[PDB]
Amino acid sequence: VGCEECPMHCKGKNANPTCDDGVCNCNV
Repeated sequence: VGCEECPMHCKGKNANPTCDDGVCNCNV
């Protein structure tokens, strides 16, 4: 719910945008 940090991390070769709600990660 208080998202922002979780998807940022991914940026390590490939991945990036939004958070996808509570849950979050890489995936594209």
